[PDB]
Amino acid sequence: LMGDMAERTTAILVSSAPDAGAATATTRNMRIYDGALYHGLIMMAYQA
Amino acid sequence: RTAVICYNGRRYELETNLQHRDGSDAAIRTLVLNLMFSINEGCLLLLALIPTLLVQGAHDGYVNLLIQTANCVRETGQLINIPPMPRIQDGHRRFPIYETISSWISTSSRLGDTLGTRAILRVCVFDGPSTVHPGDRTAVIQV
Repeated sequence: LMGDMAERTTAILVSSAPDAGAATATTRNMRIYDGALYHGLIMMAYQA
Repeated sequence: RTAVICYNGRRYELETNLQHRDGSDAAIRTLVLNLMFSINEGCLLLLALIPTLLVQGAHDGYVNLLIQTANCVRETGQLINIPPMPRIQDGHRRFPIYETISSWISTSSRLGDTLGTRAILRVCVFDGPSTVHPGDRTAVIQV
């Protein structure tokens, strides 16, 4: 697995507008932001 | 050939026939002539507003219905382009849009009276009933 590494986990903020089913010439300035951790991990209950 | 109607919520069907081919072209020539005397120099400045009318049809309500029926303005506004117009010859003096929309009303106050018939009477019932069903006499006054 030294040929397939993972340098760092990063942060993503994908912006977008609402779909065709919720479109006007007025709601397109109402962008949606979403976040996703890249190569991050989700835990169980924290041992701590 | 050479190449239903709704009213007050009631449909009808036409039985109009063409038994020969002379009057058809005697009308086609007038349609094309009157359709040909409308185009002028100032029409291009009206032609550049199609991309703007397309955004005002999305910003407004009354224009969004007018743009649906316009089977050409709705298709050109996303498929054709024009570079800016040339400088008006003697532009310090004359005004082209006034010409193109003054000489436009003439060929439209005649399109009805040439492809069809004029209006000779108009219903003015002073004290009779309001509406008139098929077969009831009216009181008219000649135009």
